[PDB]
Amino acid sequence: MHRTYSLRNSRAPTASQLQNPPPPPSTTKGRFFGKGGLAYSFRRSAAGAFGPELSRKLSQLVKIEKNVLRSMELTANERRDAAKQLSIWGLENDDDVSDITDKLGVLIYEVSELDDQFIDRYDQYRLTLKSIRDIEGSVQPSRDRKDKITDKIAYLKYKDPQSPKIEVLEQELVRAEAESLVAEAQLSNITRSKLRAAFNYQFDSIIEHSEKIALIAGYGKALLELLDDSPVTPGETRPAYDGYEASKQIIIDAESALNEWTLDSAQVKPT
Amino acid sequence: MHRTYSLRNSRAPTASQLQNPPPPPSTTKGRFFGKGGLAYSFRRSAAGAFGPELSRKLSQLVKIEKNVLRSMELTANERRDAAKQLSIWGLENDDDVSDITDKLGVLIYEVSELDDQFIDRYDQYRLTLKSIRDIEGSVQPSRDRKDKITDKIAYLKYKDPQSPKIEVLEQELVRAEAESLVAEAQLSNITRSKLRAAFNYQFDSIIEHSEKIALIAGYGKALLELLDDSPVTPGETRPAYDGYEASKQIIIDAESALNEWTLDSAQVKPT
Amino acid sequence: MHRTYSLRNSRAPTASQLQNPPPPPSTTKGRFFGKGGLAYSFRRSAAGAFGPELSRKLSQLVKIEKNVLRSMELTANERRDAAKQLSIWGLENDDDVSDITDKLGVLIYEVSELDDQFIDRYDQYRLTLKSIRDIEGSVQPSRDRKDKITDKIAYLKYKDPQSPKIEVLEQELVRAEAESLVAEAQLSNITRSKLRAAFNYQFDSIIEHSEKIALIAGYGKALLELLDDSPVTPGETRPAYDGYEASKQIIIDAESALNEWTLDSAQVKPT
Repeated sequence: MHRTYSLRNSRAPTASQLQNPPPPPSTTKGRFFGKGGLAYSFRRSAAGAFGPELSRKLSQLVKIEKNVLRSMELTANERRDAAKQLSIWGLENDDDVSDITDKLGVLIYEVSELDDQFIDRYDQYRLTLKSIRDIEGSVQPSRDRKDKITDKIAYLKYKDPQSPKIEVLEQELVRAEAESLVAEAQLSNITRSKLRAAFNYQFDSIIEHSEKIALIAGYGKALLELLDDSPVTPGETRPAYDGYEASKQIIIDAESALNEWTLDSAQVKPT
Repeated sequence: MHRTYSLRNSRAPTASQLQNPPPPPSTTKGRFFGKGGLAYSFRRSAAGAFGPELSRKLSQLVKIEKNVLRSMELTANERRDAAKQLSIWGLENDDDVSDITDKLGVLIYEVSELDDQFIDRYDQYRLTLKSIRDIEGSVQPSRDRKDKITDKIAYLKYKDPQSPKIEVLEQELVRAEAESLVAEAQLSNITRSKLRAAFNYQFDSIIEHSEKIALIAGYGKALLELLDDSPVTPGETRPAYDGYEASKQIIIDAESALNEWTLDSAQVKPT
Repeated sequence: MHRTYSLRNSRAPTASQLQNPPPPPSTTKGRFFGKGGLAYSFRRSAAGAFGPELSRKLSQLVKIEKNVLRSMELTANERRDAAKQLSIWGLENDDDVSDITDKLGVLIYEVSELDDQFIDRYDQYRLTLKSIRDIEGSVQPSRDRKDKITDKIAYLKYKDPQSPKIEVLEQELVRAEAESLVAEAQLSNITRSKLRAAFNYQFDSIIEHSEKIALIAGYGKALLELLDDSPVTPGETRPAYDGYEASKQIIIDAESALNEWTLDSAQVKPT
């Protein structure tokens, strides 16, 4: 995190912040709750109350990420609707504005499609986490039985050491202890192997999505040169638009670069 | 778009799709509507019914992108909650799992903060679009007056050419035509100059966010090597964790790279 | 298709569209359904509900193309009626108009006859498709039996592995598997050989019909020069018509060209 040695909510600015000052906080952060939905905030609480004790926090994480997934599909549909609206609105303006808006809407629709693919990959990762949630929830009854049986052993040996079930309960306890030891070993292996794999898949999806949107942004930034900021005096008017071929070539190149992109084609090199 | 010469919904696979087959569609795409909220789908319709005719589609786009912004802040809060839940859940597991989960939660919280910054930039871009929406909505009464006055001229010249207001209405029409010509010129300039600038700012925010999340993904992928997939037999147990310094160095390097990142530091080079 | 990189229903204009702007949409596209008939839209649904599962979409295609054929015979009868009506109406006008209308009606009747011949060829192609529909519908019971028998094998081997019918059912399954393999091979060969042949015959009929109507259109366009656009002042009147021989020669040449036309005589050379 970009925090600092301070007792205030202010954070340490970065190079981008120094070059570009941050905008004021969004006007869409209205004071209702930031909730999004009542079911959104109640599903998590319902999942975190019932079920096995061991599989409680993990179930909460699964439900929270399911809400993440729902909100992401909502924002993907919203963004594709915004692209459609921009494409529709581009008609009323000049030819150059119309073409630029159409290409920008195409790029935003492509971004929405990539978001949907990332949504599918995120659901795959969520199911991978659900598997470990289920196995830990199934493991929990073993240790619950172990503690119940050891409590019974302590109670019987305290109330009457010369009980008829003097050693049968102890032998059952030791075999349950062996079963619980095997269960704990397999739980550790599976949890730690599907955490490092589900999160690896999630990070692969993250980097692929980020690279694709970065390519989209770069190609749109290069396309935006066809639009002109030259202002016209009220009497005058521009000559006819002639940059159709340039826009066509740039969108063809964008599509080709997106198709060619692979895991090894990522230019991001962390240090 | 990655479409193909086909009459089916199937799309042309890319290099990543060929290398990695796509997962099945998400189980969170439940059949209610995909709506998200009733207000979400009614605000747009309300904005697209009233107001000036010219500033109707643009108002719909503004409202749709406001819904985009709300859903994005919702998903940012959801993701930060997921990071907090993962950090909390990391306690119950081994020391290495605890440390890895803590660092992953830190990275996800950083991603959420970057999402919030992108949300602020998106709201700035939305306000930039709102400015052109307002100016076109103010321009529309001029042309509405022009058409009303020309309709009155046609009606008067058809019903009785020798009307007392024979030429005063024509002179008022020509001065209104000059005003409308100036208005159309300034509307074209401002719309086409704030579209190429608001979208340029939006694409700058997009590429910055994408590069930052790509760096986060790469650093997390490099951090995930400290986690081990080696399985332990039920009897045995590992030696104590000793990779604290490696994780500390990798998160310090991630923070330094994020702070150092600037607009010119982007390694994405579109063709 | 002549689509474009756009999010609107507008299509990319062609050279003919640039030279000749497209007319407004037809006034005969009235809002009832575009149905044509209740039986037209219910026959397909009835065919697509019953019958073998494999021979379901193909039966729907056969029924839809039967409706195509019925509507084509309807339009051929309608066009021949239009030609008859034009020939009848030509009497009330001048001699040149009468002769031109008579020859145009002859050409339209010839076009209707060619449409009827194409209708017969289309029905032949539809019967060719019906043959493969029937063979796939007969093949489907084999695989249905195979799945039923393998389901029985799984059920018997799960409920009681030491069943009296331990291996007789397996041997019956393997012989059914051999029969189904032969059936699948022959189905693939026949389907893929009668698709490439029925569609080849259909395309031969298409190109022959198109060339014949193109020759008819060219000959009618050359005949329309006998009609004169010269306007007469109210007092004056033209001399008597004398272009009977020219029209006779042009229709004789049209008939000779239509008779001489063969498959190798087509001047259309695709690239």
